[PDB]
Amino acid sequence: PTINQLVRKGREKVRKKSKVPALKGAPFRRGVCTVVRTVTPKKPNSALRKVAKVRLTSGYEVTAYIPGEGHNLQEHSVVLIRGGRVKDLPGVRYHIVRGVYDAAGVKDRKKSRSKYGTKKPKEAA
Amino acid sequence: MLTDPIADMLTRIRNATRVYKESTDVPASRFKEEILRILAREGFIKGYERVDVDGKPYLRVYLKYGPRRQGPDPRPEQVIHHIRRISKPGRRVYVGVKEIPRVRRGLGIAILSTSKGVLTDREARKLGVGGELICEVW
RNA sequence: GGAGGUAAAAAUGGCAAAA
RNA sequence: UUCCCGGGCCUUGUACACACCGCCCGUCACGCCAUGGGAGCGGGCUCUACCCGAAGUCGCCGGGAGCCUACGGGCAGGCGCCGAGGGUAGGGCCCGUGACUGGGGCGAAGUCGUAACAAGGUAGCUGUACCGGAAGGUGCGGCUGGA
RNA sequence: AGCUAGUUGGUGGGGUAAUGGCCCACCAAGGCGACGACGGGUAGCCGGUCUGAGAGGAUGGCCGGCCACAGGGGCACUGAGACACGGGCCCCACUCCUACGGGAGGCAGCAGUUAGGAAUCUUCCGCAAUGGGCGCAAGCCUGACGGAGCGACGCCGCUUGGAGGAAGAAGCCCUUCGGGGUGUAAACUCCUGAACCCGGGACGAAACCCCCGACGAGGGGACUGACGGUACCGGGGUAAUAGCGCCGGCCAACUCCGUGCCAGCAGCCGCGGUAAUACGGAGGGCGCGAGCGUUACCCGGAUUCACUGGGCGUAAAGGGCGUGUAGGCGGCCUGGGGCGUCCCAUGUGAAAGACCACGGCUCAACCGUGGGGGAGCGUGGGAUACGCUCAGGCUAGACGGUGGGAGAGGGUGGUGGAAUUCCCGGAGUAGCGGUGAAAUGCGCAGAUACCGGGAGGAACGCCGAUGGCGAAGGCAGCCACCUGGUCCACCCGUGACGCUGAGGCGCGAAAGCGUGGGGAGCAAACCGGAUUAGAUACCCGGGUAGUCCACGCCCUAAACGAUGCGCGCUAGGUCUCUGGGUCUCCUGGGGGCCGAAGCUAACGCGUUAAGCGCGCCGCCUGGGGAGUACGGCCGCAAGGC
Ligand SMILES: NC[C@@H]1O[C@H](O[C@H]2[C@@H](O)[C@H](O[C@@H]3[C@@H](O)[C@H](N)C[C@H](N)[C@H]3O[C@H]3O[C@H](CO)[C@@H](O)[C@H](O)[C@H]3N)O[C@@H]2CO)[C@H](N)[C@@H](O)[C@@H]1O
Ligand SMILES: [Mg+2]
Ligand SMILES: [Mg+2]
Ligand SMILES: [Mg+2]
Ligand SMILES: [Mg+2]
Ligand SMILES: [Mg+2]
Ligand SMILES: [Mg+2]
Ligand SMILES: [Mg+2]
Ligand SMILES: [Mg+2]
Ligand SMILES: [Mg+2]
Ligand SMILES: [Mg+2]
Ligand SMILES: [Mg+2]
Ligand SMILES: [Mg+2]
Ligand SMILES: [Mg+2]
Ligand SMILES: [Mg+2]
Ligand SMILES: [Mg+2]
Ligand SMILES: [Mg+2]
Ligand SMILES: [Mg+2]
Ligand SMILES: [Mg+2]
Ligand SMILES: [Mg+2]
Ligand SMILES: [Mg+2]
Ligand SMILES: [Mg+2]
Ligand SMILES: [Mg+2]
Ligand SMILES: [Mg+2]
Ligand SMILES: [Mg+2]
Ligand SMILES: [Mg+2]
Ligand SMILES: [Mg+2]
Ligand SMILES: [Mg+2]
Ligand SMILES: [Mg+2]
Ligand SMILES: [Mg+2]
Ligand SMILES: [Mg+2]
Ligand SMILES: [Mg+2]
Ligand SMILES: [Mg+2]
Ligand SMILES: [Mg+2]
Ligand SMILES: [Mg+2]
Ligand SMILES: [Mg+2]
Ligand SMILES: [Mg+2]
Ligand SMILES: [Mg+2]
Ligand SMILES: [Mg+2]
Ligand SMILES: [Mg+2]
Ligand SMILES: [Mg+2]
Ligand SMILES: [Mg+2]
Ligand SMILES: [Mg+2]
Ligand SMILES: [Mg+2]
Ligand SMILES: [Mg+2]
Ligand SMILES: [Mg+2]
Ligand SMILES: [Mg+2]
Ligand SMILES: [Mg+2]
Ligand SMILES: [Mg+2]
Ligand SMILES: [Mg+2]
Ligand SMILES: [Mg+2]
Ligand SMILES: [Mg+2]
Ligand SMILES: [Mg+2]
Ligand SMILES: [Mg+2]
Ligand SMILES: [Mg+2]
Ligand SMILES: [Mg+2]
Ligand SMILES: [Mg+2]
Ligand SMILES: [Mg+2]
Repeated sequence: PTINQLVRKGREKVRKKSKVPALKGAPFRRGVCTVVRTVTPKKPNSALRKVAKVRLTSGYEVTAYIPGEGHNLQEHSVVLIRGGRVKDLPGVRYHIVRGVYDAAGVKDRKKSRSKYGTKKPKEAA
Repeated sequence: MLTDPIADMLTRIRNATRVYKESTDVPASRFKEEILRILAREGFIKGYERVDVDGKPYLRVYLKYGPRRQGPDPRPEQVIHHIRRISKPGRRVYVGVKEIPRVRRGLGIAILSTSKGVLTDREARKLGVGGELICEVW
């Protein structure tokens, strides 16, 4: 455009949108479980991913993904929200941390224990 | 209507260098004649003279080129590779002595109009004046 | 010899996939 | 050698390229989500007009009536304007909610048809108008993104 | 998109330390706004901080400067100073004590609680330092401060040994079993010595005070340390925690087993459905280390908001076209000013931070000193090339004059023929139309085909073209009137009058709407007859609005050259339309094809640019949802912006 149009209209900034509405963008958010179930994936895959709708402290109600192998989630379990979405799951844009709440960590996990909240085992090794 | 007689003149030269014409007639004004004086000092042209066309004064500028290269596309190397007006009338550009560009790391020339006449980047840095940066040539 | 210039027919093919 | 089946060369068109046994459009059925309309209901902020209006500054009175150390003075006190705030009534914005409803997005293989892409078997697209379960069809005019 | 009652100005008062509608009476009717008032949302602002090559983008946590609040709101008193955090009065909310009538309180001070939350500490020591209030002083107060404690929260420093050591133990992993890998790694042998035990032990402290000198200068003397017996110094002395992420590509590091689109991984592309270096485990390896990852946010990459530094023929994007307001921009010459602009000096730009040197903690982090400049803004002085302004002048831009030239340019009125349909007369028969083929339909009530006459509407064959005209949509028989635009010659007059153009304004095919007129042909809808599985379609026979006129609306488009307007510049060849000439040929405008240089991603453009430049406007920023919904304006409605 011309120089004179730049002092009239000006340049517009992008002003991006948060993919995570976690109330001021807090890193974590406590919530209580209400349902614990499985949801079929998108068209290029097929499995049964374990999910849970959670009623956080902000008054909303969203779906979260349960990672790992095996868990302990019921209709009345407290849990912590991580953040990050699942590509094959529609409407699921949050993750569940494991280890310190009524949601335990993946037991019999040996490689990545920081994620999936498994504590250090000592079996003479 | 000639919104910019200076930038038009710079393109009357650019339309001639790409076809290797002997000369080009541009309209006359003393400010653009003063630009041709600096253009002959650094050696981009062979000169100019005040000619008369249809009773009106024009400036017949004698262009300068390189030697005929060997191999395909025997067009000689341009003496003037790039030339364009900086201080356009829609966007005036005024600079001091500290804000003078290193045109082609000094291999080029930055012509500018100052209070002590129209000079180039070297002598304007020596005199220490600065002003309206007209054009860059390299 | 440069233009204007000839239709009776007949639908469909599960999703996803190699250096 | 006009026609059916297969094949070779040249060319044209193409949205096809596990390549027409290709692709792809729309309605309907199911599930989830967000959003608009909606008899209305609720909430927050704000504006206007009036009624009441505490403290207090300021302005009169200080008298049939008080206290005061100098008194054609002071203090208490009475009144008046303004006034936080409360109320009554009507509006302006925003938000939540509501039976029901309109279209939309998403969801590996459900139904109905063949619209487009090969002259897609009615050249296609288009602005408008009318009709039809639906892609769509047709009328008038226009475009080459077709001969 | 309009706002304004103390709203804007005046006069006189009130009030203040002080100007002021700050407040009050009277008068005038003004003030603000696309340069974005008014309203809505959000937010303390800065030095600086983070990023970035830079320009910029983001941010305002610690420290420092300014403002504003002390549960919410108002108000004054005191006083140099307050509308006052630990002062006063009153209302609301809340807590507590009551003998019930009326009282007490205000952590956003230091700690500590509760509640919220992903999450943030000690109800510690001391006035020894520095600083503050009071006091002549002695001295008192100081949760300011100096310190200590909690927390890998961040940066920095250090440890978990070091040197030897097998042709290379055991375990474990892979194996084409011959071997290869962990791996000098361990064990083992020397040496050093974190932690710990013992002794010593501070700097921060010198003044205020006292003595001589006059309680002055000057000199001398004494007292005091929370941190803390802590740092540190000397002697002795122990082999003394390693963990986290990754290993398909981006991206550095591969083999085995398990599982079989299950379980599962995932930031993007994507892996898994029987032999997976992408899942799970094991071995090995790579990266980093008291840390390693993850999630959330900011900048980068992103030249995907492009001033540096982008684009619009076909990828998203040129407004449908024109006229024109504000605005932006402006030809050649010469003077006056010096506003932009440039230079020199001066002042300011606090300090800290940042940059560079030298130092202090045994190094660094941290800290001390010193130096160097910013940008901006105020003042004085100078320069005048360019922009700006004033004045004189010019003609190449633009406009006019004289005389011609073409054209379906527009509006109004009149008119000509051919053809279709219908009516009438004649003559004339058994079929005509229709299709790919048939049927519906018309026809012995006399059809088709032929002749003659009449009515009525619409469109103008041949000329006619790859043609012309207009700004666009668009415009075609003929005549005349009214009228616009344009081209050439002469170079006569004016003399910079110029280009673009937000808003506004006018035009705007077809379809549609209103009122009236008209209706031959055609023809949405609709009804038949065929086709087909079905036909709401293609094909056929009928057929109403509409198509046509006058006036008023609607304002869309593949409104297309999918290319905005004006000007200057860069080889030509060739077809045609239309002026002028010393009409061979030259020269001016208009429509086309091919093509130099050049541009583009290619197709392609190429003096009718998509080339090289300048001025201005519109517009684009992944696809869908969607030109949808709400709000606003327009419209009779359909609907449009
Ligand atoms: N996706 C954009 C829109 O999709 C619409 O189409 C939507 C539906 O009409 C369409 O439905 C199709 C149906 O056409 C077709 N005949 C059968 C097919 N299984 C359906 O598919 C749908 O439904 C199945 C489950 O029933 C889902 O698992 C699947 O993801 C979904 N595509 O699937 C689409 C949703 O994915 C229209 N085409 C139009 O509005 C537009 O294209
Ligand atoms: Mg240099
Ligand atoms: Mg079917
Ligand atoms: Mg698949
Ligand atoms: Mg052959
Ligand atoms: Mg072929
Ligand atoms: Mg097919
Ligand atoms: Mg008296
Ligand atoms: Mg008296
Ligand atoms: Mg509602
Ligand atoms: Mg609602
Ligand atoms: Mg709904
Ligand atoms: Mg399914
Ligand atoms: Mg079709
Ligand atoms: Mg078809
Ligand atoms: Mg078709
Ligand atoms: Mg149509
Ligand atoms: Mg129809
Ligand atoms: Mg705030
Ligand atoms: Mg950058
Ligand atoms: Mg409080
Ligand atoms: Mg207090
Ligand atoms: Mg808590
Ligand atoms: Mg002290
Ligand atoms: Mg003191
Ligand atoms: Mg071994
Ligand atoms: Mg000491
Ligand atoms: Mg020692
Ligand atoms: Mg690698
Ligand atoms: Mg396997
Ligand atoms: Mg592997
Ligand atoms: Mg693995
Ligand atoms: Mg991986
Ligand atoms: Mg950027
Ligand atoms: Mg970024
Ligand atoms: Mg730019
Ligand atoms: Mg771009
Ligand atoms: Mg397209
Ligand atoms: Mg496009
Ligand atoms: Mg256009
Ligand atoms: Mg357009
Ligand atoms: Mg000028
Ligand atoms: Mg000046
Ligand atoms: Mg400073
Ligand atoms: Mg003049
Ligand atoms: Mg003349
Ligand atoms: Mg104009
Ligand atoms: Mg119209
Ligand atoms: Mg019409
Ligand atoms: Mg009508
Ligand atoms: Mg008909
Ligand atoms: Mg059929
Ligand atoms: Mg018909
Ligand atoms: Mg066109
Ligand atoms: Mg020409
Ligand atoms: Mg060409
Ligand atoms: Mg324009
Ligand atoms: Mg529309």
